Amino acid sequence: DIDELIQDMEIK
Amino acid sequence: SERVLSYAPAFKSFLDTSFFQELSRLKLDVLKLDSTCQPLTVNLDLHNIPKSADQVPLFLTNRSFEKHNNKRTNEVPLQGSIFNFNVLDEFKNLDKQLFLHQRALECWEDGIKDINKCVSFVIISFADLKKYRFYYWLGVPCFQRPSSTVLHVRPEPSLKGLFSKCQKWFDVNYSKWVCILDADDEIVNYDKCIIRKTKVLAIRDTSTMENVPSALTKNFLSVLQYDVPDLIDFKLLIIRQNEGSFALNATFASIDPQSSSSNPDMKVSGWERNVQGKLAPRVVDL
Repeated sequence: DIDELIQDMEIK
Repeated sequence: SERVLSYAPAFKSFLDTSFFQELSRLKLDVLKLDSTCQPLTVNLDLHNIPKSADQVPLFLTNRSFEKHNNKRTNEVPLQGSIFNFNVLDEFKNLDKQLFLHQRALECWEDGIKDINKCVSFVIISFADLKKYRFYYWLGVPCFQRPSSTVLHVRPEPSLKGLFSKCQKWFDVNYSKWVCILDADDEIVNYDKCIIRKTKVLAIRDTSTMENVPSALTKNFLSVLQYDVPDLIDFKLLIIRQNEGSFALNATFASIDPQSSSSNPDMKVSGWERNVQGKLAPRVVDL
């Protein structure tokens, strides 16, 4: 689930 | 012709396999803890930046964890730290803005005692030793204090002559990020009583982007403005060890300033963008 984790950690 | 100055990312990370190997050793040492924070040092080479890169690389290895006297001539030591989480959920849920903000506040506190110490970096990480996958995120706290301060700039050709003198001054003075002109037009260490009068500042720049200085410039300008609160117009030299140094006629300006004699706030940025150009962690498989 690498792609899912990275998406959840994206900030603004 | 008068522009609001914008900036380029200060560094790009490259963590060598040996860095993650050393991190693995570290984590196994503190397996029973929620997390640990350890000091790092990197020696920046501003003379050998790839022609295709946009800024100085941060090349991290097992040796970054150690107190090696391995610096080569002209290299600039940069201190930082790694904050390693033993649980992936904690890494994920860490409030990244608050965290980088606190790193900025430390740079600020260092910077007001010595302008040359207001720069650092941090790596947050999670090491999955089961899958041998390493998640990390480099942050370089770049701050504007007060958050309202911006800079108006326009090109200044006339100062092209000073560039090679600064280049050499910086080479020799490897621990310094800033220098200024004195009354005799010689380069000297930053001193607030002198720049107040001469109003010429040079910064060791880590970006190679044409006419766009590194975001670390904000750190130095913030300390400058704290030291000389009524400074308005001044000259800013952006010094690079290639042919791309440039000079600016600069003016401090403000957007939505806070009431005078309030505790000035700060605006902080500096998380590194990932493989997709997003503000998100990088991942490496060993």
